[PDB]
Amino acid sequence: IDFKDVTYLTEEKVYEILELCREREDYSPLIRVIGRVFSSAEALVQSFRKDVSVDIDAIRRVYTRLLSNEKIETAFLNALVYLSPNVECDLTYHNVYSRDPNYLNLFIIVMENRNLHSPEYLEMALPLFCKAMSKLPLAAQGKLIRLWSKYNADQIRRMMETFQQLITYKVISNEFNSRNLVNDDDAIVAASKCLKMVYYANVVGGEVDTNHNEEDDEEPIPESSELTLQELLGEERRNKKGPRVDPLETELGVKTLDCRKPLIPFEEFINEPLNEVLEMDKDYTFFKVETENKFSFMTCPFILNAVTKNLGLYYDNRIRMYSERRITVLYSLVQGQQLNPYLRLKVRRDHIIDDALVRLEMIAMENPADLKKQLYVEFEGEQGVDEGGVSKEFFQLVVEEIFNPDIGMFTYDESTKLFWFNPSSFETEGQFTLIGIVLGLAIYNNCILDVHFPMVVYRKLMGKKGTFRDLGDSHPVLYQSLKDLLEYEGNVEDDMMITFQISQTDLFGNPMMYDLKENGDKIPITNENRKEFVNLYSDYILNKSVEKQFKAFRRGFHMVTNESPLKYLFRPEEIELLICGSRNLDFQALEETTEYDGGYTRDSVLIREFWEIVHSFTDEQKRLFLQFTTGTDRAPVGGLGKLKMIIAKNGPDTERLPTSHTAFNVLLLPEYSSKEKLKERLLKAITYA
Amino acid sequence: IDFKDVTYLTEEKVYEILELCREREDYSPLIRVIGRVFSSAEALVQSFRKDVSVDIDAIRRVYTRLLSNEKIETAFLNALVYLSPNVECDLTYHNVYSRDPNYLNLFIIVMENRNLHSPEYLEMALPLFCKAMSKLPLAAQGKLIRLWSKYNADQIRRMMETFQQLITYKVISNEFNSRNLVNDDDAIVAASKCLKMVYYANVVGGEVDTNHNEEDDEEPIPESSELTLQELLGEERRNKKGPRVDPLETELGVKTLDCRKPLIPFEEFINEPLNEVLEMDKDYTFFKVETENKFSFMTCPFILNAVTKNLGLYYDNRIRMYSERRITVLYSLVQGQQLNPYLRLKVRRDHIIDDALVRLEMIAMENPADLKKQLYVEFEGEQGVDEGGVSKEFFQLVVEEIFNPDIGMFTYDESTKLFWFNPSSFETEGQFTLIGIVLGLAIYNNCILDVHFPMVVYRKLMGKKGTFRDLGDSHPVLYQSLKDLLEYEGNVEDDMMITFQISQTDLFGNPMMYDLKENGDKIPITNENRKEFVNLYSDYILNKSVEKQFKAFRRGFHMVTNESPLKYLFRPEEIELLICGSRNLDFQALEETTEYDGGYTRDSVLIREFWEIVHSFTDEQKRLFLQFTTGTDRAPVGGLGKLKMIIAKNGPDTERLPTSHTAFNVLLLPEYSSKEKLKERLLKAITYA
Amino acid sequence: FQDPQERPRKLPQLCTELQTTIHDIILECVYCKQQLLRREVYDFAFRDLCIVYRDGNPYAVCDKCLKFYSKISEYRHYSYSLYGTTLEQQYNKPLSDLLIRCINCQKPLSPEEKQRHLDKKQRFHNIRGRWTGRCMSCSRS
Amino acid sequence: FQDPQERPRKLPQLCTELQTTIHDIILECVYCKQQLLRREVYDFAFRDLCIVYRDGNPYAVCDKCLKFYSKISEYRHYSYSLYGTTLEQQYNKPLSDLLIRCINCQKPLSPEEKQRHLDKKQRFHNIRGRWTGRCMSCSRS
Ligand SMILES: [Zn+2]
Ligand SMILES: [Zn+2]
Ligand SMILES: [Zn+2]
Ligand SMILES: [Zn+2]
Repeated sequence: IDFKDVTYLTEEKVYEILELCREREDYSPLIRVIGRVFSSAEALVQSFRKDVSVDIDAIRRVYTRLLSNEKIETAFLNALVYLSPNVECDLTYHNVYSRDPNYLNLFIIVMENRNLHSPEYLEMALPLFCKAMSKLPLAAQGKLIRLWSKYNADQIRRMMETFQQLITYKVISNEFNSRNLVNDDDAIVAASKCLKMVYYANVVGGEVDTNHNEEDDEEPIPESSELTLQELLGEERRNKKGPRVDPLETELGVKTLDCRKPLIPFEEFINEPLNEVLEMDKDYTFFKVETENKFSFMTCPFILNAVTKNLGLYYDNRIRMYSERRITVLYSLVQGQQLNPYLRLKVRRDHIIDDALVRLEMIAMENPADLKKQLYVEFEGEQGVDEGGVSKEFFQLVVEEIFNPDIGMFTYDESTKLFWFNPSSFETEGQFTLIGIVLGLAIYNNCILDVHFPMVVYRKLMGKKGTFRDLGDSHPVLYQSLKDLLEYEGNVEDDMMITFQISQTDLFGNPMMYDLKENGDKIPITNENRKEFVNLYSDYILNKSVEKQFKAFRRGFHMVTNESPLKYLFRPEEIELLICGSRNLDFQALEETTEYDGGYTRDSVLIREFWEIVHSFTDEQKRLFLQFTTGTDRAPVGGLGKLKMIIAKNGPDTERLPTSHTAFNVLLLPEYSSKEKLKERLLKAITYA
Repeated sequence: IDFKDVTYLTEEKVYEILELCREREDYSPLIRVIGRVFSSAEALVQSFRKDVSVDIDAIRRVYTRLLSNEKIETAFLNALVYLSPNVECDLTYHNVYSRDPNYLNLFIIVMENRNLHSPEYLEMALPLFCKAMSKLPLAAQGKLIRLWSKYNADQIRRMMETFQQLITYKVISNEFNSRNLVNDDDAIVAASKCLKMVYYANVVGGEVDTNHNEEDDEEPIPESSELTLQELLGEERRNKKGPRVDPLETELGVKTLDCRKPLIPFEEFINEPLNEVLEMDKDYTFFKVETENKFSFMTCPFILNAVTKNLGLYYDNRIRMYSERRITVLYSLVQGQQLNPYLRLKVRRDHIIDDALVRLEMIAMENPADLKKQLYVEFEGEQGVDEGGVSKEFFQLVVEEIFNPDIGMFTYDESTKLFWFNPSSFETEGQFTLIGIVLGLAIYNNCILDVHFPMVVYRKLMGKKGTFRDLGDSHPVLYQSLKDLLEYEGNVEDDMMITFQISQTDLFGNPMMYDLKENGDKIPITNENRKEFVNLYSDYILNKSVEKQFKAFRRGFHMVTNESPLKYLFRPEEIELLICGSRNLDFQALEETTEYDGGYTRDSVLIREFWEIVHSFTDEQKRLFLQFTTGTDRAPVGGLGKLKMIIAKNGPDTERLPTSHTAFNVLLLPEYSSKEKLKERLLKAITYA
Repeated sequence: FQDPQERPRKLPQLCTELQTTIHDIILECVYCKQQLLRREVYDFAFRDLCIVYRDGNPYAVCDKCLKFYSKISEYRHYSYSLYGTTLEQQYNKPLSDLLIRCINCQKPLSPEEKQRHLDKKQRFHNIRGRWTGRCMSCSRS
Repeated sequence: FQDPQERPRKLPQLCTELQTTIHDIILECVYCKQQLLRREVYDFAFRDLCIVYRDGNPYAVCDKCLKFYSKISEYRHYSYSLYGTTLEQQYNKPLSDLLIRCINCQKPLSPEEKQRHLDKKQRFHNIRGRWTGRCMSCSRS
């Protein structure tokens, strides 16, 4: 048999060839047919036929036999190298997919190879194939993702690991720097674009809930100058389409915000070796302006860790801050006004809330664009140019005063150590806008706050209402009191006489009785509506009870973060790490990245005698030291290594305590005589403050 | 004879070889010895020996025989290709010249080749050799130039043409643009550096006069802020070394300013094909900041024509103008002052001189750095943002009023149509500073003036006193009245009774009598001191008579042009073309570079009917048209092609005359009905104005 | 002059209501409340702008105010930039069918200017949803 | 305090004349006429500056004024820039023998900073005849 007149393969028609070739000693015709049909796209489209036209099981079972012999595997390795460059050029100019949807049958056959994970494919087979699958149209990609969403956890993990190791290998082997950018590489970009496919397969395959969305964000009205210019241009009747949304999120119709529990934890898609070679200043520009052949990794934010994503948001905020400096210069030149490039805030120490409220609410009406200037807070009666020192002090002061239980805005739970909105307080809508603005101004001006909220608060800020499953952190006792109701195996309408009307204690101590439906006490709880009572009790507790308090809080947060990519890069889980910081205090990293000036060197007598005192500080004394030098008790995103502390020499051995310049994280350390004297002054400096 | 044991060649020892080889039919041993000794530097150093150790005549005569046969020439062509890359690497690392001054004997032997001019050497021989001679040390270059200065005009012209054709060939063949810069090319740069050598040979070989220098320029004192900062740094006792001077001008000790009549006209060293591919914005940066391997052609200004050099000075002025905008922004930010980025001038129309004098002399004391801001002149009682329209009008107005003969500052000679300083007017020093500043402000703010001075005025501005030979343009009658005195063949002390005391008429009509030495009428003119009387009569007329008037004029001109490269790029002959413009009105070039907006196109009915009216304008009407649209009657440096005129449509056919926006050279032309109506309105618009 | 569907929007349509021409019409600036020069009126008609009505009066924009506020909107409301081919793919239309105004003077780009943008590989800037280019007049050395 | 050869120039030399130390000396700023903070006095001593005498009084410079006027002199009096090797050839001396101050704070560069300039191929800027670099403190991200 010549076997030179075949153009496609099925399960039985390759099984018979294997059976007939087993009795001989050649095994060569199988290699020839594998290298002839699997190297041609037109052969693979019609191969293994039965929205897909290839049977997965037939492909799975044939591969379990062909990859038994070592030489047969090498045919598969070589077939991919010959096939992919054809498909890459075929999908770029020939416009093949629209002609026949069966072209996608090519990639499913390849992606089911068991040895794609093996290190032998990382050289030339996989990188070229990812180039072919990176050029698929949005229509093919959307339906390809849907088939992958039906896989279980192990299959998705294998598929993700295939493209992850290619990304690490192309970065480990090569050397990328500020002159050899990662973006222009044609292998990592194609592998990252291919990793996005399995990412959305993981999103869709998990628990997806779409209909539980909040109200649309109240878009702020631009200044009167921009409104007037719109009427002249005749485009005053149509609005902007909105935030930049991934084009793959539109074809599928499912966003990452909907996915509650994915098949795989979202932190597993982060490629740490990629992050350590990424220049986020150049990556942001490729995100804004479309450059020739540079691919911005901010278009695939799932691959960046918290530190790298925090840098991308930082550059977007700073560039918007610079644009407000150019406009103020233009106003003084052309219009002859006074140069005011700052969001200047004059507040008193005893009236932080009242002063910051009458100033920020005024700006939110007259000049809504002033909130995007650099913050410059100065306290009344005190003189000083604020480089960041006073902003850090003000951010700590307003947060520690807003969350005071006496103010009545937030309730404190001493068990879980989290704050929740207080629905009892009324006529305090204006303050809820202030705390929303302050959170937005903290992200914008890059200062971390000491704010303790349940994860539901950061989910409602992003637009997702709190469901029953989110009650485990907000109201821990009500969660188990309601979980037991569903878990009860016996009858529910007789053992306890709970009706559809609830009771809630208030500040006045009068338990008000609330009816979920029209009448609660007139309707008992039955097993048929056992799940219904939970779905309305949780909805009222998280959403309906605090609707007015959270509407103002969300409105203020949106006035400062509407044009930022915050909704694009950060999931609700990662918002908390951005507003607040990490509580872990790795003082070894602080020592590693500390710089010295004024005469001190890394191996000075006092500097070496200084790091032996802080390393012996207890947990409480490590917190006091950071509050003295940084202005915050917490560590920035990442760790203390990102906190480039500086120790500066301050004159001879004195009885004066050390002083700190918290704007630049500078500790001014006199050259004390001994180690014991250094400890006494250091302890006295951080405790009194 | 093997002829394999030779290491150097002399005239007779190569003549004998030629004689012995003539009788045979081979001629090959001569080729072998030529390719063996002329391809090795060590052989050429010791070859043809007798501050030079090689006899020029012996080299000249041997070359007249060896280059007779075609095949022998090809040995010389190939020998240079083998030798030069050795010398380039030898002069870069081995530091050979300091060991022995006889290494220079290499380059004199090569440069005397007759066929270096031939087009066969432009490919690979000459470009590599110029690389070798571009790496010579300053000591070798200085003495090499001195030997070339003894050549006559023809030899220098041949030597200059050798490097000129290499420069044109490397630009004609290649394609240079904004992305493929001329500067990084290693052949043009080496050829230009080699062309600088013959340039200074031409300068030295001509009539050089050094001792006739003016007084040193009065360096202005910087602002008090810079003086105070100097005391803190402890560098208040030492001054800056001064302007950037060519390092080759120091080794030789002769500047281009000294050379009165060079062996070759200076305009012959300009490479026009080089100028048409040169980007002067990038060339200026390579002139300021030393970049890796980019060579700025502003370091060899002799090779640039007037248009290209005018661009280099323009960028230097503009960059200095931008720096004054940054400083004003800083003063309003940090010091909280008022943003004033302009050299604002409020002057009345009837008192242009008086108002501009009390304002510029005040600035020259309080804020001496305000003269480097962009000029912004506004007339009192008139409103308008000056983009250049009012500066052009003010520059024309002050010049046409300063040169009024009634003011008494300048005398007019109706024969030569030139102005000269009037020594009669006294107590008018302040005005002479104004006209000096205005000339400096015209160059700085890029506006051309209608100023008619003899070339001696632009020579004394650059620092060279007026000698006798410069009297032919300033005082034409006194030149021939004194030239005849020297040309008189007979006795001079008896035919006419002129003594060493002169008579000069004044404004009052009283001829004052001036004694050149202590007593003039007591000393007759003799043939021994016949040349002495001329050398003091001319000195007094040009220098001593107007010393106080020109000291203030030079002082004002220096307050605006001290840090500019004006003294570095421009010879006194080229200063006149820079301050003033070209009088040639090539309206064909104006049509070629005219742009249209507002509906007009190049081939519109009216636009084509407009260019047929101006092309039929007489010489006087062409001048009126330019004064209407440009604000000046003259053409910019180069020609009207550099005047990017714009014609804009202004509404329907009306009875309103055309209007001009002279700031951007814009003519607002209504779409008139016919051609005859266009002519009538165009004639009425330019005549009344 | 109150109902938008009744009051005129373009200058030629407005000129008929007051029984004037484009030659001797008197208009004020919506920003600085100063009379428009004749060349400013002709530029307003040429730049295809819309009459703005405030308290029942017809207002235009002069050149200085228009350029100033176009610059301010470019600085403050810049979203992103795209190439011509990417824009054509995104809108699935030829560049002639899109309304693209100059980033400095708000003059709609002629097809030759869009062709120049395509040939020089210059990017179109998205400013608060309005796609902008750069006309020939504003792109001259 | 009138003859330059008699009055002290450096701060440690001055401190002896008033019988004070570097620890409790009171100095005013030559520009803003405000008292120097203790860290400002220590920085003045560390930056190797000279006492300026005006009407017989000893004056120093605070940090804000020094940085402001260093920036102004950098903008206004910038002549040209050179590499380290070119500067060494021009002066025919090692970089350690030259006095190079920071362009922002006027602190003389330590040999490690000049070595960093040489290794990173950073240019030294000539500002009105004073060669300037950039110290480690002012060159930190
Ligand atoms: Zn206006
Ligand atoms: Zn435009
Ligand atoms: Zn000060
Ligand atoms: Zn510094």
